[PDB]
Amino acid sequence: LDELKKEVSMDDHKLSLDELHNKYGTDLTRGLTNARAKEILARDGPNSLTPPPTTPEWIKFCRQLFGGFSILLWIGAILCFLAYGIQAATEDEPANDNLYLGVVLSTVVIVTGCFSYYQEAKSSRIMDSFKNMVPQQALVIRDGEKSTINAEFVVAGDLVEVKGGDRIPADLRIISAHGCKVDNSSLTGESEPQTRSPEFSSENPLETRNIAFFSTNCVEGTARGVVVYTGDRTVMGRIATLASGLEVGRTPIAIEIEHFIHIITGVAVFLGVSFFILSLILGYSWLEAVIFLIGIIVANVPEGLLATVTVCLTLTAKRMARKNCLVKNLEAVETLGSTSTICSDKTGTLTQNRMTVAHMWFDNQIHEADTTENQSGAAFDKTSATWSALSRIAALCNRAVFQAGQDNVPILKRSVAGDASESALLKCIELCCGSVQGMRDRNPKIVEIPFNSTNKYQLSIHENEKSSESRYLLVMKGAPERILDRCSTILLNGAEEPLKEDMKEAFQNAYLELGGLGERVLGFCHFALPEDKYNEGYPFDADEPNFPTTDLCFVGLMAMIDPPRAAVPDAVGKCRSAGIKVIMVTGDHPITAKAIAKGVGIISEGNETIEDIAARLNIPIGQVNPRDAKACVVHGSDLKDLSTEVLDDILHYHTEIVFARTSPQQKLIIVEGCQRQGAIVAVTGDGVNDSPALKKADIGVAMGISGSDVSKQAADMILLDDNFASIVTGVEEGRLIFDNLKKSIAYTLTSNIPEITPFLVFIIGNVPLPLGTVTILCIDLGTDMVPAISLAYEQAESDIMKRQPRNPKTDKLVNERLISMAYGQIGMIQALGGFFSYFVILAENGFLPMDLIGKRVRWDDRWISDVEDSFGQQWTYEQRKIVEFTCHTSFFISIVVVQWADLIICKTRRNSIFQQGMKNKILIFGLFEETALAAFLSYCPGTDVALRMYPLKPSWWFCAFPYSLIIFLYDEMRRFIIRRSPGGWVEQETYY
Amino acid sequence: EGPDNDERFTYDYYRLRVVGLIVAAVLCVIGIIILLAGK
Amino acid sequence: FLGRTGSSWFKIFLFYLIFYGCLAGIFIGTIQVLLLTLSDFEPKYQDRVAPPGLSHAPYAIKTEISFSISNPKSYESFVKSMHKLMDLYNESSQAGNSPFEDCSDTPADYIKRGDLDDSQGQKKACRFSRMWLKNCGYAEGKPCVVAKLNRIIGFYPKPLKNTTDLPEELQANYNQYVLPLRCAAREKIGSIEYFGLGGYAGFPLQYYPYYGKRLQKKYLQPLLAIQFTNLTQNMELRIECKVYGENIDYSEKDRFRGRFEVKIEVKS
Ligand SMILES: *[C@@H]1O[C@H](CO)[C@@H](O[C@@H]2O[C@H](CO)[C@@H](O)[C@H](O)[C@H]2NC(C)=O)[C@H](O)[C@H]1NC(C)=O
Ligand SMILES: CC(C)CCC[C@@H](C)[C@H]1CC[C@H]2[C@@H]3CC=C4C[C@@H](O)CC[C@]4(C)[C@H]3CC[C@]12C
Ligand SMILES: *[C@@H]1O[C@H](CO)[C@@H](O)[C@H](O)[C@H]1NC(C)=O
Ligand SMILES: [K+]
Ligand SMILES: [Mg+2]
Ligand SMILES: [Tl+]
Ligand SMILES: [Tl+]
Repeated sequence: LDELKKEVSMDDHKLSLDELHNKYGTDLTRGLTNARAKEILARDGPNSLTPPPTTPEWIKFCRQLFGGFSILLWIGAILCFLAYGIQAATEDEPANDNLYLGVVLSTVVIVTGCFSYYQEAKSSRIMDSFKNMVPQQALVIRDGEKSTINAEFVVAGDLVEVKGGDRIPADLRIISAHGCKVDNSSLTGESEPQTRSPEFSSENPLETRNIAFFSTNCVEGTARGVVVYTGDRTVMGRIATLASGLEVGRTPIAIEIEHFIHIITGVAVFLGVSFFILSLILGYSWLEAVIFLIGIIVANVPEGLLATVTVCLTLTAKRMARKNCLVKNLEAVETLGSTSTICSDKTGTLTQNRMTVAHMWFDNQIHEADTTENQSGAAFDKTSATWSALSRIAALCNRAVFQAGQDNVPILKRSVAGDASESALLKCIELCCGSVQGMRDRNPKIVEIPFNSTNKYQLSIHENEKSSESRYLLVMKGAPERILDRCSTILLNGAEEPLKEDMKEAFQNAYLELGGLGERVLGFCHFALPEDKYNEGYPFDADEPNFPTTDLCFVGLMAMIDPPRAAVPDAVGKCRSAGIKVIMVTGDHPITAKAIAKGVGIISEGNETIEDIAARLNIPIGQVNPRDAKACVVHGSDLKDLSTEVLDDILHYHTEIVFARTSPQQKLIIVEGCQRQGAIVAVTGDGVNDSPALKKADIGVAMGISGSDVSKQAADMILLDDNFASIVTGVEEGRLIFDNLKKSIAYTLTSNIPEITPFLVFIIGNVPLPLGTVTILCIDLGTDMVPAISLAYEQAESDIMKRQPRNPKTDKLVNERLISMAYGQIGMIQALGGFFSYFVILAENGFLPMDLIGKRVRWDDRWISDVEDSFGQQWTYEQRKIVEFTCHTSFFISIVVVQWADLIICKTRRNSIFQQGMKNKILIFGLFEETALAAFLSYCPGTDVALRMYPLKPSWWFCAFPYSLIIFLYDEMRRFIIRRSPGGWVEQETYY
Repeated sequence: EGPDNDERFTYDYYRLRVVGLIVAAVLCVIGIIILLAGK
Repeated sequence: FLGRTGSSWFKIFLFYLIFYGCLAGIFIGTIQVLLLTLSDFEPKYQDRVAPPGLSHAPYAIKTEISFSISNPKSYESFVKSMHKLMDLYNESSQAGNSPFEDCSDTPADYIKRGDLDDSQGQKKACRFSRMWLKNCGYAEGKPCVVAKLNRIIGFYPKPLKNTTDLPEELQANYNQYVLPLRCAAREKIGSIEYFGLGGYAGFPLQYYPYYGKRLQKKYLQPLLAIQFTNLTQNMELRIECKVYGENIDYSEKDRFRGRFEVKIEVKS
């Protein structure tokens, strides 16, 4: 469906103005007829974007109500009402058991539904942001007259007019223009104004001057044009549809959840029906056969687990909110940890998005300035008298000014009225020479010649601030070579000197080096005009050369670039040390893209492209073995004629990849290419041209300050302070939460065994029921909750940023090793500790373990109010039941006591508690509150009716203590083996 | 005692409940203290 | 295979065999020590049987015994359980001076055979003739229910003293030696008739205290036969038999705590 939109567009900028009118039945001068425009409206439809059909929240909520655990809990809830119905008909049961348990279980499903619904959130308003880029109104020429109309009423063929400050209402063929410049950052991510004129200037319509696009704005001048595309058919309207239309897809974390749901659901249905038939064979009435099944359901399903996961995710997202990293989708909290490839935009993401002075060439020396936002570098020069001469030209031969009321904000961050290069120079001098306004007050400008297309220079004449002179100084800047052809002397370390071929060659060298760094280079020179030839009232003519512009003194060079953000180089290296592959994907030109790649460490030192090898060896590129080149730089124009299989080979064959001059669909294609190889991919960006890629990414991260509204709609995560170091933190947090989820899951599952085994022995042994159904829910929904959550606050056991990204095909959240430990080893020890306390309670009340076998028949018989114990005493029905429920209560408390040790062992997968310590305060809180809850549930009056919880005698609490301790020792010995031999036996069997 | 051994079939479940609830409360307070050591 | 290789499948079996073996051996060990802390003659706790339960022979479907007099197999179900109990009180079962003893044919005081020790043989229990149960196949019309006080080791059932007012106000009040049992329904549409030891409507105190199964096997607890020769027919009659005493109490939950709940209906 969207495969059409993933392709490069076709256009009609090649046609003549006249020819273009024939195609759209239009007038170049009079414009369309009121009738013809209305006709075309009904024909083509409105100049608007329609949002894609969404899934209502209704269906979204209910889709969770049927996912493995909820299905089993539904079967339980209904099976409760089943047994209740069968009762209400047969023998009038005045009880509330099956009825209430059926109500409780149905509530558990609904509430669990809210948790998973909260986790599976999708806040997407892509198409809405795009719609915000179409103006409310447009100016059209109809019947030879200009009028404002609803922009939706704009059709292909009419004559539109735009001017500085307004949004392009539709894709236009420029037919007339006067000084028109446009901001195409929507399509390129670059905000430098692009001229628009009627002349065709490139075969590529996205590069030609005679096309203006919807989603962009006119920055200055005026233009008229013929509408060629409207609504969804515009270049960026298609990007809108592509972006808004892209299928979301399941996250890595989501896939893991479903996976263990299958496992646990599997064992649940297995043991469920395996013992349902095992009971009927033993001659159990279907009346009972279902009651046992309900218990089996409740025992096997970890009722509180899915909600635990959600809370652990939420708590991890809260910590990241506190580092200026907003998470829109709870699952995106983990994806960053599983990320193996980052596709990053350059401008406004890796870079500050601001032309900044990078180097200066004066005194036959290359000086480097500090490009960082917060200025974390050092000085270059202050002493040289040459510097002050260059500094003066940079301030004086400059027409840029700071906007009013910025004195509060830092120099480099403040808004400037002017072109990017003049702003850069302004901020450079203001920083290291103080107020520039002061320099422009001490040296009043009397005449100037602003930068001309033809002159290729800008000159200014000022009254020298010096009192002993107060004469006229000439300054000029422009193209380095043009400035050179106008110089005779060079200000070396203070004093001038003739411009010999020697210094002239050093100039060329300096010029070539700075240009090689991808930096824009300017020349600077001045000339102190002779006093006798220029009186204090001498008039200077700016129109006609009234003053010399030759034999001037060359002062120096200055170079500039849109520099990396301070934290970016280090963040890139850190991603790469964690084994994450970092690719650059930018709409910017290749020379600039490549230079920043080396600056931030995308391309490491020494690595070459095929073009680099060819130039170094002075040989044809076809003569170069492409396998000798680990780095590559792909232009979008070449990308366009490559198949995906060939794109896949590029991705496979290079470690250091730069995709430059890419369109928005091309970014999507590169992302998909990476994913196709089985990689989890993150995208980082800030422009509307990142929207499709951000949507398709497993996780999209947008910049918060510099980011466009669209990009932040398309993302899963926002960096609110533009701190790229947050990606590094995000991946670290993502890995940590992945491990801690394992700990929390094992902990929760472990207590399933002591809830399952009592029901089994109840059938096979014919003893009184050791633990009840209600009692199970008091564990999974009550006591285990806070402890399970607390594992989310566990510190790393080792340097997680030192390991490679997990293999999502092999490294699962819940594997066989977890089940073996939780179900086969620790849970089994917990089961016994439960049974022990059960036998203790009964034996101390007169029913010794031996006489318990095959007694349930008489025990449950409501009409036998005289059962004989081991000592020959006789018990009524309600009397023995009180002891039985007291058994449920102590078995319950036994679970809590054995979960104490389990909580401590689940703390660490490898390390010892004596190494990791007990610095998790939430965990300790869990221990205290868990025990408080259990005690309250046993001793609070009335709980014997609502939950069948009975007061325990002090000695009862200590039954499971020896089992709780064996768990601690056992797991500590086991992990001691793991560490002592990384070989594999204990490791490959039990290492979560 | 002999025929007056009524105490043999008696248990102070009332005190046990009072003590049990005291303990539960104090464990609840202790937990808050440790948690609130930083929020 | 599914998971691993044969070598791995073996090792995982050798482990869980030794592992579960140890766990079973430990579980058994903790059961040993538990038993080691317990007496053979007396349970550690008795507060959960404390107030004695009162149970009868007619096995009630739901605290009810409804049947038809004009039908044979209508009551043959209740006669099965009635027989089961009384079959134990046979004279052939009580033979010789061992381990039985002839006790007062009239309600007497308690009998202490020492302590709950094995320092003596089987503590000798009082004989009880089912022949003390006058009038009661059993009552084919108007049932002859048999009551019973639940056995509790070392329990001395103490009758109420005639200090103040009483339900069966002072009638045949053998204050010193009889634990009374008065059945009731207002709703007085019946005819209560009690049979027992010495002809009294109670339990003779000479059968106490019970020394337990280990120290007193073949021991016999006193019975109290109750006959309802009601002149009514074809209606559910809720009859409650209540025992009175210092050590006797009741509960709204446990409807068998020192009392009966019988729903007789001679639907004939
Ligand atoms: C306990 O006493 C009952 C009294 O009914 C015995 O029942 C006797 O059963 C036999 C054989 O079935 C009959 O011939 C008699 O008529 C019954 N009564 C009597 C008085 O002998 C019953 O057998 C006795 N049980 C034991 C174990 O001795
Ligand atoms: C109540 C009692 C009788 C039930 C005992 C169940 C035992 C036999 C179960 C419980 C947990 C189970 C193990 C759980 C995990 C694994 C790892 C997997 O890669 C192979 C199977 C294996 C090794 C299972 C084998 C059987 C097992 C040990
Ligand atoms: C009980 O049986 C006796 C004979 O043993 C008889 O005289 C008497 O009438 C019976 N009593 C009743 C109330 O039927
Ligand atoms: K995404
Ligand atoms: Mg950008
Ligand atoms: Tl469970
Ligand atoms: Tl659990």
